[PDB]
Amino acid sequence: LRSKYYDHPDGEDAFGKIVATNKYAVSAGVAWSMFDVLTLSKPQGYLPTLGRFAYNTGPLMGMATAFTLTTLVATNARGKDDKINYLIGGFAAGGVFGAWKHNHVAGLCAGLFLGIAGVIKKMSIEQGWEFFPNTPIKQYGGLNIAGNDWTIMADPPKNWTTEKPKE
Amino acid sequence: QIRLLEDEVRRKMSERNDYQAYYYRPSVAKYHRISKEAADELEALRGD
Amino acid sequence: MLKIIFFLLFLIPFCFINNMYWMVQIMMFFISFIFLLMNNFMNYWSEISYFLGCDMLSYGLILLSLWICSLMLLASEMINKHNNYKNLFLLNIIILLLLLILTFSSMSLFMFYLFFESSLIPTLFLILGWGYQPERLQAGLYLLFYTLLVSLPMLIGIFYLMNKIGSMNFYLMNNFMFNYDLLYFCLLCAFLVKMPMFLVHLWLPKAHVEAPVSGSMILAGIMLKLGGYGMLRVISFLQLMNLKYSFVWISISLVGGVLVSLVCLRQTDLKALIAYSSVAHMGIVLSGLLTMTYWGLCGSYTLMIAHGLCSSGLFCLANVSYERLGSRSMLINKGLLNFMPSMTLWWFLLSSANMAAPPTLNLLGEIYLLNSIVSWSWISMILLSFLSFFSAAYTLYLYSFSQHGKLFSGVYSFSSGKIREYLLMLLHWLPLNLLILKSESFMLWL
Amino acid sequence: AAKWYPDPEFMKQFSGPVMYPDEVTSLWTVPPWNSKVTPVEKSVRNLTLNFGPQ
Amino acid sequence: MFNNSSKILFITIMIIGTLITVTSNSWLGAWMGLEINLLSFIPLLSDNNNLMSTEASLKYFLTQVLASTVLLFSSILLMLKNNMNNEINESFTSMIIMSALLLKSGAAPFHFWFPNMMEGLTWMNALMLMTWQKIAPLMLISYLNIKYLLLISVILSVIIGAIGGLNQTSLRKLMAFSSINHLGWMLSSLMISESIWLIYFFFYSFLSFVLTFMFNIFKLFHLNQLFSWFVNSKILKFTLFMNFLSLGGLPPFLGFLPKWLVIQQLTLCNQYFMLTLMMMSTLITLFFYLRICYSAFMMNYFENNWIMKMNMNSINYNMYMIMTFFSIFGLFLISLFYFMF
Amino acid sequence: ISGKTMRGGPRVPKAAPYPYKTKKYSVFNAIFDKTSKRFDENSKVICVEGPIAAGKSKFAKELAEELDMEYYPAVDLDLIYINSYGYDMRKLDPQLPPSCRSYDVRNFCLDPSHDLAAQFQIRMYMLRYSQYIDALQHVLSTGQGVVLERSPYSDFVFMEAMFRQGYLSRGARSVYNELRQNTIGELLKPHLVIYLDLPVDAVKKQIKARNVDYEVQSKVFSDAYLSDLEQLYKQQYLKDISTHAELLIYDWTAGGETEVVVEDIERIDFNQFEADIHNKKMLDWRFPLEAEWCEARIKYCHEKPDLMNYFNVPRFDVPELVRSADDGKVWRDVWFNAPGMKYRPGYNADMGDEGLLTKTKIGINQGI
Amino acid sequence: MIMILYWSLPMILFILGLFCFVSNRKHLLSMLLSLEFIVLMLFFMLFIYLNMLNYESYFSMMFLTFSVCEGALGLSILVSMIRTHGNDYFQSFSIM
Ligand SMILES: Nc1nc2c(ncn2[C@H]2C[C@H](O)[C@@H](COP(=O)(O)OP(=O)(O)OP(=O)(O)O)O2)c(=O)[nH]1
Repeated sequence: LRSKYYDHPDGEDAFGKIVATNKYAVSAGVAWSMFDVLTLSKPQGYLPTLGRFAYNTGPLMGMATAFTLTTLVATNARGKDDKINYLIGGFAAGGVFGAWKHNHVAGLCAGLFLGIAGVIKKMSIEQGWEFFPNTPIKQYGGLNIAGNDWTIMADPPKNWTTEKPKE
Repeated sequence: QIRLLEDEVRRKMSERNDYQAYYYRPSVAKYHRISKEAADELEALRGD
Repeated sequence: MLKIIFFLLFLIPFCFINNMYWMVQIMMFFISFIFLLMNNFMNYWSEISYFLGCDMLSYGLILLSLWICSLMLLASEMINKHNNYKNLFLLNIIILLLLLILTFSSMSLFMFYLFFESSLIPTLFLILGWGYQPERLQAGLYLLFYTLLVSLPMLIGIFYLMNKIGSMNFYLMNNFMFNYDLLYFCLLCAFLVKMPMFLVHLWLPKAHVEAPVSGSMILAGIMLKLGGYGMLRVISFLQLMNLKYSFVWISISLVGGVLVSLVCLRQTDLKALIAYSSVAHMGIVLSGLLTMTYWGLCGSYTLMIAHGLCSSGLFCLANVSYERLGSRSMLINKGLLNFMPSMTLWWFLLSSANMAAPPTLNLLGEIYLLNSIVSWSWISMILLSFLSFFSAAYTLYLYSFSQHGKLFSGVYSFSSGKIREYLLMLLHWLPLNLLILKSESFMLWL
Repeated sequence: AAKWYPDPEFMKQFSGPVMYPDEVTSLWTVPPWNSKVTPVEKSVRNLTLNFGPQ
Repeated sequence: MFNNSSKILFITIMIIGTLITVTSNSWLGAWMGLEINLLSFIPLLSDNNNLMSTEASLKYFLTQVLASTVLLFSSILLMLKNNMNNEINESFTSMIIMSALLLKSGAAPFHFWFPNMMEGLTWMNALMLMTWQKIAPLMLISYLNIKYLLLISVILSVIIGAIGGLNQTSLRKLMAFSSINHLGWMLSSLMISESIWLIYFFFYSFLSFVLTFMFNIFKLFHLNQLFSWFVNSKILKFTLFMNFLSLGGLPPFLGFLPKWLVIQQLTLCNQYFMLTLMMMSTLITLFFYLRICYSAFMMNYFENNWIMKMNMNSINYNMYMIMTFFSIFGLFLISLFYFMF
Repeated sequence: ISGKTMRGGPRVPKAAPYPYKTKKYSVFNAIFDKTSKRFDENSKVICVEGPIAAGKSKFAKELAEELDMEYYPAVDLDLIYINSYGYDMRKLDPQLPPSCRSYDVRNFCLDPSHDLAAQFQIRMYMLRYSQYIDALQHVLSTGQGVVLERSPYSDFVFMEAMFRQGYLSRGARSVYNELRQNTIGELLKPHLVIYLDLPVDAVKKQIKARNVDYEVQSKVFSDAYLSDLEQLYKQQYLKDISTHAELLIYDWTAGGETEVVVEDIERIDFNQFEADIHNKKMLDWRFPLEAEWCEARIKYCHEKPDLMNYFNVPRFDVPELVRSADDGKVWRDVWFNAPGMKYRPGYNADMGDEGLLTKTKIGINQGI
Repeated sequence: MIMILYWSLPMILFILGLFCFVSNRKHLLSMLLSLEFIVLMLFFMLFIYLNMLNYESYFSMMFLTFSVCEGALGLSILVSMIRTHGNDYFQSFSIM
């Protein structure tokens, strides 16, 4: 159930990829959906509340699946795992966005927003850099962090010696 | 040369926090052995 | 170099004393003369002072600003005539000039950026403060927000270069060649905006049409060059990456130049038409610059000097006509040869220079960019022929239509041209020709 | 020539309690300018007792 | 500290409360300091002349009580499993502590209470809330080392903090959304260091300390009032509003130096993508600041004419003018500062 | 309350008055100096109002002399058009644009229909408001009561009367109410109000007795206009203020004697209302603790600039009160370059002030 | 697990406390009622942890002192509520 998208090469393990992307499709859908049903739409009754959960999450699942399928389909059809594949993938999810929003233009333009988004992600994978890397420099003080102490209570004697032990 | 070294040095300090310059958090045990002192002081007083 | 800076700083108090408007330009013109004597520069940096140097590239651009910023005061005599916060107005230019001098005289890339954008805010005050039409708001934001949106990401690209080079100084940067695709877009898409490129020029027709006469001078005079000057310093270490994506920029600017020339022919506003003419020529400048050849680099430097003086010049004339006719539309402005015949001579010479007419310095630069582009690819001859053809199609339409026909009917009586206006026009055009004699200096910055 | 200045009609943009009014927000009104909302004196209902006779 | 001797006390006890939190070597000790701080602010915040003020005294109380309650809940849970004030490897129990602290400071996902309580505060109250109350919460977050949770708050903070602010006209409510954005920069600066955060916070408080006085001295609460505001020298009014640009972090002014040092360190730490979303979103924040400058940069207005005169307090104005001067010319003093090296 | 005969002599202050004209009274001043220690039976506020030209000024001066009360002369536009050095601003009006031309009572009586009337009425409210606050500072810092001719509370009558005659428009009245609402709530209502009910016919005769040039020549003082004021004082003002302040009504104490009036005031008792805490009568001046006294003193002594900054209510849909931008620039040029307006009062060297190099002081509750 | 056999019950009780503190009841007092309910559960856990220490239960007094003050302060704010709005209903407050 826990599959990572890039665990395998680009044209591989379709069932592994779909699960990985749908994971983020659902999580973002629910996260936004919680705000939608309490703060903006405010439906009444236990049944319609699910419609907002389905409405905001459902098509957002369709997008992720579409991108994986189109990206995966393109990777095999063209014979190479290159940036245009992810660009080709993005326009699929954009197309689903229009069908979701009943708007011809919204789907088209959003595909480009999504299209260039995917391209940069592939750029990162292929060049060897990360979007939110672990900080290499983490500073926990100034220059005199071990010197600037103002406490008044006398520190009773020590119990450890930096010197080499005696025996 | 100095700002490509000084930058490099800082990375090693941060990688292992093995110097008391910037990447070291002073962990003081002073208070606990103050409490141990106070406990010992009160141990003597017990009795009547 | 500090001689210039401290001269300007101590001229700041002149903004506060009253009846010192005209004593300012003389101090601004005199310093140009003093700066004009200290030309002993070379390709490498010279006259070091704590972080301020100057090479042949920076010198011409600095001297261009001092000249242009001095003409701003002549052109904007109406501010003095109506005491319309003239003291504040003067302080805006003196501050603005200092930012420019530092920007070109800065030796380190971080500084160039530091004063690169900082000059913007004095310009932004200029538009809102002294612009007539209500649209100076909706044009005030475009100038500020197109620039900030693409300059803030450039700041990241600058810092990422310290951690590799270890320094900002331009000479030390040239020793490196970078391969990262995004970094290329974080140091040129920021300058491609300010050139401007054809597809991201939407701010230029709005800022120029709405800004006052003085703001039009500096916007067309020095702001379009800071983008050009910046590129000349940062393609040195983007040579490898420049070869993979140059063909995108060359095509856009070349096709962009042609399409804008047609847009020029369908304009009906003097200010708009001159502003769109800036995008047309700036397309050739950028095109030749990205060719990276010796000719394309020297030529681009030349044309930036020449074009600034001209387009700044043509904004004088539009202001002169607008000041009296009261409207900047072509339909109102007709047959001005029969109202102000002495003026029409200056219309022609500045107009002729814009269409690369001889013996102007403009033709020297344009011959060169054309050479580099052709050498880059013989397919570039197609539009490069169209662009040079249409670059005269609108210039004649600009000149002929506004000067030749029968006079407007509804116009009310107005003053004739004054000596100030004629003197202003001479100083714009006359250097633009005599500079050909000593192109030796303002060409071979490499 | 005529010079445009920020006029009453320009500043009507900022007159409301919100820049982009809609049905919900347009119904509102700007708070008191001194930002003090004096509480309104209301009714006084006091309990009653038939103290006595028993 | 404006009306009576009692107000003098509550201010001091606020200082003591904050200090106890940031000087405490254990979660439990830290939590106590928050309680001390809680009741020091409410009486300063509650005034019965305003129907709105008491409502503000409520929303803050319910929020802060819940925050400290949940904060203590997790801290007990944290050392029920580790038996130490510190967790060797961060996990869910440490996330819960982070969530409370963010709500304690009104970060993005839990900021809702923060602007919605700004309607009924005096300007001097907002300054205490905007600047000082954010010390204790944010300073404890430096101990916790969760990245994604902290990272998410930054991304939402700059976004929600900016987009929300475009629609406001109440300056008190506008500054709240402005403050949420600057809060986003802190948390970004907090995953990398603190000395930047300590520097950045001091500058942020400085600018807010300035803008609050200008509204407080001339009792302005709505955008329209800016245009109606009368000043003898339109040059003077023009220059006072040039502090907003510094609050927008434009480099010619002092207010950029803080933003600048936060980028020279985030970039040094390879957090390039974050800076794109942050710095880009700051433009929208820079936008509505300019909407305020519409009343200054244009400099001839149609104004009501039953005022010829400015009536202003001296000492506040005397200190405000000094602070404003550095807010415009403070850049050349970066040479003096030696806290970045 | 206790006239000189009752005390048998001049007022004896409980403690030395605080020099409120020269030293500020902030929170940290309040610690060492307390307010309640200076309050006497005569520490009250008296508003001596009436119709137009009812001899209020003469009656007030005599009255304020018997009760050892400070007398505050009624405000007039000379306070706006005459700067401290004495120069007459009105001389500058040939230069100014027509909309910014000076406007006074003379003008109102001569061209009442001019659009500047709406301006003129708001100024009177603003002037009374500032003067009224000045009286409170004198009361709270000195303990000596004050006698006012017309409080800002009674000023809306003139605006309302002018509206009925049609001099003002709907917009101007709407603007005036918002200012009054925005500002009036922050004052302390007077302890006592005295009214001089001159019948309408009498005041019309009386006005011609002054033989003031513009008034007799004017048309404003019609039966309708003067009648409107009478209906407004008694039905709206007096009916409202009496809920808080003691109310005495005389046909004309200006034509009558004041010694009888002072003896009428002293009969009125001001303590019977103190018993119930929430009693409306004189509610404003009921401070339980010493802190409340000082707070009120601080507000008027130290926070008056705040009080005078509430008059900033932006209203531009009204065209009369708006001043065009082009005029404002011109008006700013002329107004602030006049002799004595270059700098704050007490610093204009060209007017003779000296020692500016070594001078650093500014006045308290002073402008600018 | 240890945490499930010994510390589950108080935590489940705590979250039920919070869900009272957020549910829609007309009167403000419903918040105060649920406030010291949660405090009662916080005491219970804190008392579990303090007893893992042999002699540290004295800190229970420290916690209780802050418990009453937040309740006492919570009650004062309600009093100030009444004398500006006249009633404590949630729906009576401006929604912002
Ligand atoms: N439009 C307007 N005129 C006012 C106002 N207050 C006083 N006046 C005008 C009305 C008359 O023209 C004129 C009458 O002056 P007063 O009644 O105040 O008489 P004065 O105080 O000079 O001495 P006296 O009343 O006789 O003791 O001033 C006001 O609020 N609005």
